Amino acid sequence: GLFGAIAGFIEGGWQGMVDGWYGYHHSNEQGSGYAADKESTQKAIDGVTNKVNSIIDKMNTQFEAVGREFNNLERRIENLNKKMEDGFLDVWTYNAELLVLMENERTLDFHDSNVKNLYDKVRLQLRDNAKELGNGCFEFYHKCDNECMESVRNGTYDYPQYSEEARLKREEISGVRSLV
Amino acid sequence: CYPGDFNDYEELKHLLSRINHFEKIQIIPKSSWSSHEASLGVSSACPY
Repeated sequence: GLFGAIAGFIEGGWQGMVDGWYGYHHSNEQGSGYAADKESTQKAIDGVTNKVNSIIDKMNTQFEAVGREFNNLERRIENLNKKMEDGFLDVWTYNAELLVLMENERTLDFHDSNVKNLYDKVRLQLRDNAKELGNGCFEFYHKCDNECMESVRNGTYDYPQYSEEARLKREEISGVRSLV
Repeated sequence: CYPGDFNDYEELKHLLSRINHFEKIQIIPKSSWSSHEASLGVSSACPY
């Protein structure tokens, strides 16, 4: 939908990422593997949990109807009573539906940016050092092991440590050597 | 059981909604209706 990610360029979610809502998958000399981003799932849960309790709180003053008894020749205020309570019970039933319909749209879109903002986070760290492969995934120039994955995972990668390594690879898969 | 009508019944039931406990008390002792007769005040429509 709105933000571009879920059901977007990242075609399909993974069943293998069991521990959390968004996360990482890597592939290197040592292993392959999935790893949920807890930090940012835990932040998304905070926000959904708050949404759920938001509603609950908002409908404790909602219209309570205790009944009234009515006569044979009071028929037309008996009705007035019935028109009212049926009235309010329609107005609050509408409200409770529409709010859900509205919050559900907002919630599914909340995940949609959650994912994308993660990706763009990874992207802004790894710059020239990696290829944007265009399907949710990056391949590095410099070859990056497990300890170095973590840094990307926990957002403290170091560009100017693998620079040469990487830009020796850029330098060459640019066919620039091929003139000597 | 005896046929009749309870005047302003529903308005009573309204008050009755807002009550939690009654304490029945005696105000006009049946015994003390000396001139007239109370004991002879029954009906087949309200049997026991």
